Amino acid sequence: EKLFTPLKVGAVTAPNRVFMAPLTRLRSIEPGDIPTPLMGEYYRQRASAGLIISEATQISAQAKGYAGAPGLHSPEQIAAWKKITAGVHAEDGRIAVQLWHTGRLSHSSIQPGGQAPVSASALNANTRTSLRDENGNAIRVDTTTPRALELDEIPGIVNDFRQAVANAREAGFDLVELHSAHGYLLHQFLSPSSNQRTDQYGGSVENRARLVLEVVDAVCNEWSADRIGIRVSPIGTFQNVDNGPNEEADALYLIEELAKRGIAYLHMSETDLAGGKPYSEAFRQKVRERFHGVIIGAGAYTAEKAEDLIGKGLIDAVAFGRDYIANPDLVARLQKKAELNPQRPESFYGGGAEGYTDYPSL
Ligand SMILES: Cc1cc2nc3c(=O)[nH]c(=O)nc-3n(C[C@H](O)[C@H](O)[C@H](O)COP(=O)(O)O)c2cc1C
Repeated sequence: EKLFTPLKVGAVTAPNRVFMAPLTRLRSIEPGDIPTPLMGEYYRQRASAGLIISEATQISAQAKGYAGAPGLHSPEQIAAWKKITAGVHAEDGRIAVQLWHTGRLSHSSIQPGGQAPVSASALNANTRTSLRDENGNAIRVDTTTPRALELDEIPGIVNDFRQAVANAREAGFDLVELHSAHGYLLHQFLSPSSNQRTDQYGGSVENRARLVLEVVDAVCNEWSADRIGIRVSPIGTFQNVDNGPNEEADALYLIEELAKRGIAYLHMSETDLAGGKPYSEAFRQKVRERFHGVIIGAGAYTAEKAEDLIGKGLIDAVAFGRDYIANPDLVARLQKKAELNPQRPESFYGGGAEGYTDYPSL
């Protein structure tokens, strides 16, 4: 049973291959987008994971797209995350921070100055984000049409990722995961659907990948390549952002470039919750031969599917999302073949301890 064997993930050694996927839970304090001791307890409960990957976390105030999502840009955010990572370490866990900029998947009412959010191009996401009502409860609101970033603004985006990585290292995270998936800002540049630019950041796949590779380079230089992972969702459609008409070839180009940086891991989000066609074995093989770090697979996995693909040498670890929401001791449950707790989806987003810290261990 390879799932319960160790794995070196860049600078860290995970004791098992059962990872906690990044899960937005929208329970942070406003004003200030501040993580809380409740969040600290939730992560501490899950510290037996081979690796915890945190909820997506803003690199800056401009990055915010969801009310209740935390940041890693302010002194008060850094101080709060320091307590959270210390708690995970006291339980012998390891924790990466997933860092995002939401780009156009946002609303003006939560942006600095109440202005339109930014993106590769001035195209509405045509979906909804989560705000809070006057009682502090989560509500789904249509996205605001973004403004296209000017060329002279792109270095500031890269610097915001760099600074957020400095902050993450200071805050005690073991690794960083760049959120280059699911229709957020980096994916908005990668995708020809959302990126209609005609400068060096749009058009060719090389230009579409330019921003994410500049970010990768900047964060590797700020910390170390063996502390950097990246999440991609490069096959299919995620939150209305497709991967264009040459999605496999474009994915392999990006993966070959990422491999050159010697980063710690590639995390592939294979499907959204509504499902879609499975990755082909041939595509998995093409990814594996191009990337020489850890590959994490995610998206409706079972322990059996994970074991199959680990045993075939195609991936190294699996990230579970909803099963980690509901099972703090998922590792022990999978190892013992125990039943899993029933999930309560109504409390995934927003609220308090109920549906968050009240799922029991075995
Ligand atoms: C409530 C919820 C929140 C999520 N938040 C994030 C997130 O912040 N970042 C991310 O990359 N994926 C996020 N996802 C996707 C999950 O990381 C995971 O890839 C997905 O849940 C599919 O896997 P599963 O079948 O194991 O749940 C979220 C999923 C759910 C259900």
